[PDB]
Amino acid sequence: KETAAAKFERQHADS
Amino acid sequence: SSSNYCNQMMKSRNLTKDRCKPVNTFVHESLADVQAVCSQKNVACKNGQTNCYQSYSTMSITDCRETGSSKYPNCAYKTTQANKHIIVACEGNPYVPVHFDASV
Repeated sequence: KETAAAKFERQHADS
Repeated sequence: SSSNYCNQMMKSRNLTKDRCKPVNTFVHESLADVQAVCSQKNVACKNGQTNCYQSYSTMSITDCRETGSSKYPNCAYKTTQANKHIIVACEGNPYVPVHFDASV
C-alpha cells in the first residue's frame, strides 16, 4: 500500500 | 473536470476522483533532482519542525487552485505556471521528500 514517499510522488511530481 | 492540465492531472493522479482538493502543486523536474533537495538548504518548516529543505535553484512548477465556482463532482481549477524554489519536508532512509511545505 502507499508509503508517504510514494504519495508525495503521485501527488506532486510530473517528470 | 475539463481539458486544462490541472483538471486532467488532478483527476489522473487520483486527487479529485472522490473529492475536490483546494490546491495542489506539481513539479516539472526529474524525480531524482526533486529528491536531491533533501540535502540542500535546511530551513525550519511552517510548523517549526526542522526537517525542511529549500532548493538552491528555482524549479518549474504548476499551481492548481480550485475556482470559486468548483463543486464536487465537477472540480474546476485555475492553472498557474511559475518557476519557484520548493521547500519540502524530508524523512526516511533514504531521506526523501514526504510533504511539500511551500514554493518561494
